[PDB]
Formats: sequence, structure tokens, C-alpha cells
Amino acid sequence: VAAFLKNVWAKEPVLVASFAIAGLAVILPTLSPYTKYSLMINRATPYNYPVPLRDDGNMPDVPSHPQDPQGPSLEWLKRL
Amino acid sequence: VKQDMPPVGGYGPIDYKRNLPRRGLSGYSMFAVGIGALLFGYWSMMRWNRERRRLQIEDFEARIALMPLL
Repeated sequence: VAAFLKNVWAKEPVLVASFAIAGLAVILPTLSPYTKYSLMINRATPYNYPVPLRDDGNMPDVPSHPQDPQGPSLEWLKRL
Repeated sequence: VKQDMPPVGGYGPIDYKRNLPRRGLSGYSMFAVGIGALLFGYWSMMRWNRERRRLQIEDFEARIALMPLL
């Protein structure tokens, strides 16, 4: 397949460059480990108001104040 | 007598051949320069876009703080 690649690179280099760019753009996001970073960056952006919940009495995971240590923090985004 | 004649030794050389000096670099050099420029631009854009995302998050949480009075 080296002869075919050399012939098509000598004849039409534009199509070879386009196909190489397309192949990298297709097979590269499945290899990089930074796609989940984009996922939680997009999910961490506050478009809507964080509507509070009524305190029934047993909710240990949610805080009572935003400065409380419980809750989803973004020190990873500040670090990156 | 006096006429228009060439000198005894003749005139100087006169060129009649195509002269193209072939100035420039090889293809590997320019392609590597372009790839390096692309990588530098991609790195700078990644840094500035991450900073802009953090700034946008800060402005959004400022609006979140200001919402109930409005």
C-alpha cells in the first residue's frame, strides 16, 4: 500500500491531507483522556438557579450553606 | 578610414541562458514550521479558553447571588 500512497501523494496531495486530517479528527477524541474534563466543565456551568430543597430532617449530602465543606466543589477546574 | 567596428579583442560576454536560482526551503522544513505554529496556537487557545470558562462561571455565580432581590 506504500506504492498507492506515494502515487496518490504525488498526484493529488490535497485529498491525502484532507483524509489524514479527517482520520485524526475521527480517531483522536476516543484516545485523549480530556473529554471527561469537557463533560464536567460543561455540566459545572450554572445557567439556572440552584433551587433549594426543603429540610425534611435526613439529608446528609447537601449542605445548609454554600461555604460548608459538603457539596460539589471545582478545585479541579481551578487546578486543571 | 573611420567606421563602426568592434575592437581587436571583441566585446565582453553576453548571456542567453535561462537563470532560475531555485531559492527556498525543502518541503519538510515548511511543513514542520506549519505544524509547530499550529501546536503553539492550539496550546495558547487552550489556556485562554480555560481561563475564559472560569471567568464566565464566576459571572454566572454573581448573577445567581443577585437573582432573589431582582
